[PDB]
Amino acid sequence: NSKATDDAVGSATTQSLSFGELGRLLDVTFDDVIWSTPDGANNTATGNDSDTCSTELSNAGITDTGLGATGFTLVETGAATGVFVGDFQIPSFWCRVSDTTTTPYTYAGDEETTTGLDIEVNYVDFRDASGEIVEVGDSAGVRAN
Amino acid sequence: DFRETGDSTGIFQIVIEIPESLSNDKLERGEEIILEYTDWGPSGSDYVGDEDEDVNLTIYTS
Repeated sequence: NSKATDDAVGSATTQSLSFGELGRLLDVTFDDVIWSTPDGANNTATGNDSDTCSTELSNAGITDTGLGATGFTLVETGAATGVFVGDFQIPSFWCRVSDTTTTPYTYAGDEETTTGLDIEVNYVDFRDASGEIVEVGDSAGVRAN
Repeated sequence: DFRETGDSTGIFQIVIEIPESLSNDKLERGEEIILEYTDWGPSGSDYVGDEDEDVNLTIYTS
């Protein structure tokens, strides 16, 4: 909770540089916002009622509070294949990040459904075909019936 | 930020998402947007510094 690379695939060791954050390799977002667990010092907002977003999720039986809590890892398919695969399961509710410019993040006071929001994954290539730093991504839609 | 489209092209490209709200003020339909670049070192200048020339681009929200 004391580093800018929280709930993302990468390293706790990090630095702030021009291209972005040096310890970040991959992360997952709902509605272009980092999918993170409501933990730390800035999770005291209760929203409309007197219940904080963290206990608000717990009452719904959700254990997949963020990407770090699903046990998501990138695993290489072979010893020297160069292809990495990870997986996890979409939750019913999630807690939005109000402000990303503070460490730890500040979380909202009310849980929100994941239905009708897009899901995205972002990968940062430290070395492209030219040896320079670029970010690439993919998107998809969460639906309901 | 800007990056060349090859080793020797002199052409730089960037991908920008059209914002919803820049400064807590939301954009309107058909709004006039101007892109301005100050080329310190135009054809006019003898050294980089000296004179300037402004190159403009206009774009619309639908």
